[PDB]
Amino acid sequence: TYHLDVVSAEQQMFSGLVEKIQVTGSEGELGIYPGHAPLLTAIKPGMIRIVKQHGHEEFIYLSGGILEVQPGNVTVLADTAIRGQDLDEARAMEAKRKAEE
Amino acid sequence: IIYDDLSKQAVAYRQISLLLRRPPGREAFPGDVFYLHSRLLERAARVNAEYVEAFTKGEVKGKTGSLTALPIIETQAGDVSAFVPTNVISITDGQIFLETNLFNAGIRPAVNPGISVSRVGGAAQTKIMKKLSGGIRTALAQYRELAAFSQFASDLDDATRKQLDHGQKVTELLKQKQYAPMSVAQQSLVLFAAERGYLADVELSKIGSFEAALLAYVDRDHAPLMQEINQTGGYNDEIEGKLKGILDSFKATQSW
Amino acid sequence: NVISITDGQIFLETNLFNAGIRPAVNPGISVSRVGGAAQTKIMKKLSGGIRTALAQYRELAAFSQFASDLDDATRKQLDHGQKVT
Amino acid sequence: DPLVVGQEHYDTARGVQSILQRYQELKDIIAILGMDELSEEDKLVVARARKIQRFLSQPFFVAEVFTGSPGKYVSLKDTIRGFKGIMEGEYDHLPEQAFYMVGSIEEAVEKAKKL
Amino acid sequence: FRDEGRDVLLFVDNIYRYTLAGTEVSALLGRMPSAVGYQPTLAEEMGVLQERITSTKTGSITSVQAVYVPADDLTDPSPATTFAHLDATVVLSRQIASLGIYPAVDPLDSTSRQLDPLVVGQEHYDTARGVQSILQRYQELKDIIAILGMDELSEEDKLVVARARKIQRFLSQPFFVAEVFTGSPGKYVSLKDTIRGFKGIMEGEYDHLPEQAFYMVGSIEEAVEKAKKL
Amino acid sequence: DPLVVGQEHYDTARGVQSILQRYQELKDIIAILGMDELSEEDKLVVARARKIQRFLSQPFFVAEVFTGSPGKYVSLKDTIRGFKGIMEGEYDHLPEQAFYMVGSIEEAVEKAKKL
Amino acid sequence: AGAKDIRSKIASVQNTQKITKAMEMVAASKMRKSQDRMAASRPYAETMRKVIGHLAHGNLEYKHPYLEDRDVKRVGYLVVSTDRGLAGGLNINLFKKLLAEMKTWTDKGVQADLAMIGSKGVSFFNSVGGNVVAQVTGMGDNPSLSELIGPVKVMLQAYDEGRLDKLYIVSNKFINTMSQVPTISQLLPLPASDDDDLKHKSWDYLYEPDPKALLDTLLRRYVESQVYQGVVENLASEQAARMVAMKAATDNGGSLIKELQLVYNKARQASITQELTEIVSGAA
Repeated sequence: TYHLDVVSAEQQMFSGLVEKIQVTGSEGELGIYPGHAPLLTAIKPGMIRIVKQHGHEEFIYLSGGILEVQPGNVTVLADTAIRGQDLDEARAMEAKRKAEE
Repeated sequence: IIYDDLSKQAVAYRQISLLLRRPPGREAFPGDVFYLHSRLLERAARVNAEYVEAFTKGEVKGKTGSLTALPIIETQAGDVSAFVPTNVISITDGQIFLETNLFNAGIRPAVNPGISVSRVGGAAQTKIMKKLSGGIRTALAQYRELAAFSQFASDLDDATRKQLDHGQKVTELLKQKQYAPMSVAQQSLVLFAAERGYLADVELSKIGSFEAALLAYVDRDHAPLMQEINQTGGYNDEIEGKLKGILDSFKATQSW
Repeated sequence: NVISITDGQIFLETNLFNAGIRPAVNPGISVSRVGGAAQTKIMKKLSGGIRTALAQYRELAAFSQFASDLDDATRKQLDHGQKVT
Repeated sequence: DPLVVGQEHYDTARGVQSILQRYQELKDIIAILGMDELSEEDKLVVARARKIQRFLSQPFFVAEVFTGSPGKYVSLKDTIRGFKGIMEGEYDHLPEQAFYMVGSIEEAVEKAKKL
Repeated sequence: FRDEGRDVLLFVDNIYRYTLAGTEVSALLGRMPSAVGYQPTLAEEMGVLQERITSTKTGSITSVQAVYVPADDLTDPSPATTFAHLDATVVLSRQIASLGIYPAVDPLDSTSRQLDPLVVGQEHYDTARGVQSILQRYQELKDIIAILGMDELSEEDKLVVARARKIQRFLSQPFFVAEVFTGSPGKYVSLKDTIRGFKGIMEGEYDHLPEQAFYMVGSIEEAVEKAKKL
Repeated sequence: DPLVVGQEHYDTARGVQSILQRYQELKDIIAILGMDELSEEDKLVVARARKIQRFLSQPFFVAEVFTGSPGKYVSLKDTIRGFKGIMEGEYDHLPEQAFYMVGSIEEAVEKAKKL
Repeated sequence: AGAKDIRSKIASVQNTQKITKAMEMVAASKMRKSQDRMAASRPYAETMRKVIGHLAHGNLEYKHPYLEDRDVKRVGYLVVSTDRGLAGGLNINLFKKLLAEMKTWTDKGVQADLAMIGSKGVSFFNSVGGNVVAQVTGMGDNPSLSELIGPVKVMLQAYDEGRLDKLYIVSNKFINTMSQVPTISQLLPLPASDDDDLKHKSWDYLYEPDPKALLDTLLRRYVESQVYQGVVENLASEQAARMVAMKAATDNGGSLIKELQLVYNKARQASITQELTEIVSGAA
């Protein structure tokens, strides 16, 4: 079984040893089985499926982020809110407009 | 015996002393004003049975007689350093100290704990009141410490939030109407409710309703126990069990 | 005694006199019993507002300075009171 | 005395007095804390207290000489309604000066309607 | 009793009442008042009382006098005159009593002008100074614990706190008069035993036995023998 | 008076008094809370008031028996120049100690060169 | 002056002292909670940095505007400040250090640039006239990363447009419970952190969709993460500074009580003496 950590900048969402998971990668859904090959990709917003070791299946919503894999250890670096260039631009303009004031 | 204003007796004695050309003293009072109030109040006491038998030439034998006194004094701006107030505080066995800011806050009667105390203490009380009142003093003292944390928020602590909640609810518990005295059973029942956690869930506005409703309930349904407590003032596990049953029944059944 | 006898009081303060406010009359504690009944009418109109404005300005100045704070109408009132002072 | 004046009058007056004492207690440490470090429970209480204090102020028929404004007359039932109105209705919709020297409750809300 | 050759104790139940009785009598006779309304003879009357209480070549009178300070003001002429005559000063604390510690003497506010090496010796002086320093440092550390918990303390700080707790426990004593309540037999502790006990506790001996072995026991030997089955 | 001593002699003295008087009113908040809670120009008032307080000091020819320092005589056309410059901040860059027991502004800047 | 009003002052100052003691206790507890929130912010940033080191110092070391070093023509600072007073000199010390370095670059002809977290810095650099292009305020004791996105996105846009050549974060450091220090650190271009390993041969990532796209998103996330870490540390530093300030205030209040009481007692004694002199000298 492999050690998985799902983390965010503010808090660590989940961790532990896990048998497999299914995650919505940038190109499509992907299942990370034990001892999987190295990987790096962006992941889409939605539910992702965990099955913890001893078979305890679970759903975690993520607002997006990055997924990485290597033989002993795997982690997901999740975003807190939906990230999009338009939303980021709205936030940036809100900062500028406040700066004029 | 209640002397309505010993201050005014000091004033009248001051006047009559000045008109009689007697030498003036501190704040114009004659030198022996302390002796005035001293020999007056010290008459109040409790005398043993041998004194009574000797005085009455044997017509009464077993009893002990007494005279208890409640003198009243008026302070100016809460100054206790004035001559007459500090004289009589040197004379008496304690003081009930009434504060105008408490009265304005709606705390009525405005008894101010920690600065108002009776030295006789426990010895005066009935067993049940002596047992139950010990917690109230410490709870109110803890309330005074944690009063500073009240207005500024208490969201940053927990056990203290529970101590504060209990202290505030007992502070809300002690107010009373002007002409409604309580028997010892009524007092002890309400105090038992407050101390043993049975008020913990009640919100402050409805604590008053809680007290009114509980007294009505026990006078309707559990009078024999009230009679026995009013007669003996005793306390027992049998009595604590009866009180627990009564409060359980009230919390289960009635609306307050 | 003389405060009890008279029709009014003009209070002159050394803390005002030392801060450059000469003549150092304290508006908050100085009073006139006759009232505007002893004024010409133009002066009556204008002066009415001044007295209240000065007292309120002093109170606001203390409050808002140690608070180190701002609100819009209070700001406007405060810098009108400073200017009339 | 609640027997003499009645419950409405008594509990209204006593509520006003309680509010003002709490205000006096907060007032000193407001100087040190501003309203920045005061809590929300304090902020509602101070709003109510400040506006209640202004609602006490009344222009007198005698004092029109000093003030220019006409003297005002307010009935007991009316002012009990008004102080209960800020006690329970809590009409913080209105500026603080709308409570000042207006007299009646209706004239208070009408002054707020004008400004 | 002094002239018979004994050493005697005289207890005065309140010296302030003696001062006030003198004031009242002086006022009744019509003499002009002084200071804060006291009699003109205040210091003389106090000196007449206090100078008789001394150690002579046949015997001595020691005196223990209850003092009330008006308005909590130590500048008032009655305290100011009385303090000219006192040698030692014992302060009783409500807070110490609440801890269960009896007698409720406060070790940091009670003082005596006999604590000098020149009259009491260097061992006793350094021991008393030591326990005072430990208890004061403990009070400051207890404030630090109140605001930030025990995690802030270093090993040296924890040693200081532990020895301070052992010292505070060791200040309690069972009286021959208190047997009615405790049921423990009363104990009279000689000065040498007290000096040895606080010397040992200060310098790290007896760190290996718990603080409750020191409480209400008596001598330090009795503390260790209490510990063995505690 | 402006007529007796001239407008400079009067304006400098009143500026000195105004600055010092403001220093007094800031002392209670400085006492309770310290200087870091002052406004950013109240800090400047405090700095200039402290410099002024120190420059009022002067070595006397009759105090050599105590201080050991040489004495100083300061004419009018020099002291009002110094205080006017301090008030206007043109000498604000020197440290406080530079103004203690110096005769004229020259001796203060010189003493600041000696730290 | 007058003993009745002096006693009123004594009561007022005593009440003030009690409340400042309470504030000290609260500040300590809040410091604890914010330094727990500080540790949780580490793992995200540090694992992100290991990935970035794997890519950036690996053989596939692309030349990215965020990763490369160029001559300074403009420079920018992201600056963190409190929303609340009573913190002592924390803000002012940080702003002084910032003013020193901002002067040093602008003497080289370099235009300065500012983005402000917290309203105290906004007011201070509006009074100074500093060049502020983005700000966010009112986060209080509950900061969130999503709020920081605005100002950092503005500064980042100016950076990859080539307008800004270097970009710092200005923040205090929570070195200890008892001590903190103001700092200025460069977050862009990416500093040459050691970050050396060769185990990447064994596990090399399969880059979906592209390596460089993933690298860009990683760098943007890293800058966002570092800004959030600085903000949380400055919040913990605020709590500790307010704690020590309230300790000092409580002690000074007690030390003022002990002087007002001497004034009061001397006035009490003098008033009694004078009144009784008038009475006795009044008779006959």
